[PDB]
Amino acid sequence: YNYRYRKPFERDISTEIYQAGSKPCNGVEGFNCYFPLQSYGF
Amino acid sequence: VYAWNRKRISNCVADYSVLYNSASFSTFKCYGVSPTKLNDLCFTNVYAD
Amino acid sequence: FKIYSKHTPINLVRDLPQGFSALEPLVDLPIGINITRFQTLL
Ligand SMILES: *[C@@H]1O[C@H](CO)[C@@H](O[C@@H]2O[C@H](CO)[C@@H](O)[C@H](O)[C@H]2NC(C)=O)[C@H](O)[C@H]1NC(C)=O
Repeated sequence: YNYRYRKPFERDISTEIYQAGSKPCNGVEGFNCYFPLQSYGF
Repeated sequence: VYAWNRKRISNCVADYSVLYNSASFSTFKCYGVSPTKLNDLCFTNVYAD
Repeated sequence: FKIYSKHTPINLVRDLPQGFSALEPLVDLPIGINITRFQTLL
């Protein structure tokens, strides 16, 4: 679970949710509020 | 990959032909330079991201 | 992040002096911080 994803050498000590729909997703998971830090099958 | 280590390799010398010959990597490629030439390079830094 | 800068004693102190000058590269910092803000300090 320790490997996950959040631009051209973009970096900060921060991360935020993708608007996969019109919703203001508040970082919260849901249908068309899909969580950005998806777990990896490592 | 979000917190990716922007390691500013700096104030130093190396051999890169060893990296190019190394079996340690499943992939190795160079873009602005062809990978045989790398021992002839000099830089301000290398950000080993 | 780079500083170009230049320092001198002056005759006129509250508003900008006329005549020519140039600022010299006293700093470079290849540190990669994605600046969007700044502030003055005492
Ligand atoms: C410097 O910071 C800004 C945000 O302050 C970065 O903006 C992101 O850019 C990508 C496209 O490259 C967008 O999809 C993101 O939505 C942007 N993020 C935010 C929070 O606005 C900018 O890319 C950074 N500079 C570099 C060169 O990475």
